[PDB]
Amino acid sequence: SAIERITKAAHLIDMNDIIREGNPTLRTVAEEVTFPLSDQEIILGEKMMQFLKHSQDPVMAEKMGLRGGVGLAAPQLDISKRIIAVLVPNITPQEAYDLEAIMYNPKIVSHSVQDAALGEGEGCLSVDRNVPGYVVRHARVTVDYFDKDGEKHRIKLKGYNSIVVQHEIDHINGIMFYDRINEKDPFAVKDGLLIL
Ligand SMILES: O=CN(O)C[C@@H](CC1CCCC1)C(=O)N1NCCC[C@H]1C(=O)Nc1ccccn1
Ligand code: NI
Repeated sequence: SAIERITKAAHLIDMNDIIREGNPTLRTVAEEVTFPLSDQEIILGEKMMQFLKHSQDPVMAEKMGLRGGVGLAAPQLDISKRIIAVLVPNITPQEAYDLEAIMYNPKIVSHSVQDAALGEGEGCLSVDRNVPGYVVRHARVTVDYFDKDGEKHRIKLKGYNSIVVQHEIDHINGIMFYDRINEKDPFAVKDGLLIL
């Protein structure tokens, strides 16, 4: 299985572990994890974060053939579990990362009326092509999740962090970024939509 393969001590996640469009796992609703977590579920989250860090190191990324990424969801590894990792760099920054988290069973429990979209659109490590347009999301979200120790966290996100976490939560619900582009005018700006 993918989880057995990926959670070996020696394994480094790379693009050959990341499934692409067409694989039905990307369109399936992922299963909640139960607590306590298995060792494999803990290691998996750690391996996903290690992938993100490798992908943001230009030297390592070049050596491993990685596309640089800011989030990853377990279904993208063919693992239908509600586990995500997010690593959003800060834009000379005092700290490297705006947000660094491995989240188990993440859930949006509140959201703003205002919407938001990245001005440059979105891409996805599972999508080997460009789809232009504003990916319409909630501007701000309150997210509950559990950490690898089983502790519950409630966080509030805005800006880029909010977008990234919603992209990954979509993956665990079988949703892809282009599902949220307006089919009639990909660059429409509706009332209450904040373009970032
Ligand atoms: O499910 C998760 N994914 O599909 C990986 C995606 C997640 C983000 C896309 C937009 C919102 C969340 C991802 O990270 N990207 N999209 C594919 C290739 C580019 C890459 C990216 O934005 N890279 C980046 C940006 C700034 C700094 C460093 N790297
Ligand atoms: Ni994606």
